[PDB]
Amino acid sequence: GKLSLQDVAELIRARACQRVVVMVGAGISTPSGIPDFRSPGSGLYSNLQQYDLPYPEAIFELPFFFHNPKPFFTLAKELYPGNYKPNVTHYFLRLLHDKGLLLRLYTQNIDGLERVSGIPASKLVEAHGTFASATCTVCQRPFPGEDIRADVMADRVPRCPVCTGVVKPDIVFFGEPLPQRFLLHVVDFPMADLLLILGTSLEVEPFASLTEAVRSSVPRLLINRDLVGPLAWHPRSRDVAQLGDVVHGVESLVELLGWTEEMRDLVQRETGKL
Amino acid sequence: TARKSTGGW
Ligand SMILES: [Zn+2]
Repeated sequence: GKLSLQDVAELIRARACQRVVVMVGAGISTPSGIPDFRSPGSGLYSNLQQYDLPYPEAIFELPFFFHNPKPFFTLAKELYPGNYKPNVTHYFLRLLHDKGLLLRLYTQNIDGLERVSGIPASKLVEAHGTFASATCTVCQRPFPGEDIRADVMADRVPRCPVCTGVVKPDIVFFGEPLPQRFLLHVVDFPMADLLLILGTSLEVEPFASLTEAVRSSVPRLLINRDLVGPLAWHPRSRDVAQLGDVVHGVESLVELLGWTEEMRDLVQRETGKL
Repeated sequence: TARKSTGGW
């Protein structure tokens, strides 16, 4: 019938759900202090509306980037790995991994906090790209993302040592193809026996349609402020919605699992490493 | 060379 969060916890402890696939969005990283620049005001948003931006999405479109890359690099400075720590939400996913329950983590985020939390690259699909590598927009030469950090943190537009063209981190912009590693979804979502969706409004495609790729018998658990996407307008009989604060929803599931003090210990140890 | 989209593509 209609499942509960407790019911999901029982399937996880019973290893009836042993191949969990996870989809995450910006909602799991604002608790780390990453400013939600999508939100009007507060505040980078208002400071960054001072450019001649046609629309706010042009910060992630190549035609505008070629015109003026300064808006992008201003925002990159602040999202760049190294200034933020993962939060309980990230460490919950690392704990699933430690317990051998995590089949794959699909992330829309570019803050790199999944890798930092201790999830290995083999278990991760960074569907919208990464700051870990960069590419000259003129000659197409690839670089390690480390090669541009100093320029980025210093408010300088990084330029290519070969042709002096603008070097762009390997973030997927709107209109660009997703990395071919995204094709793992063809195998991962049918192999899933549970789908978790955390902290996203499912407004970016093709990522959002992955919610539909699990088999008919597979529960889909949404932990999110709002009911969104196919869980709103194409619900299935084993869907579960834990609507509210993402951190609160996760911690409630951790409690029903019986993992609260294992989580506390894990978080304390890993954040201390900084 | 297209695929990513939001709110209209
Ligand atoms: Zn170049």
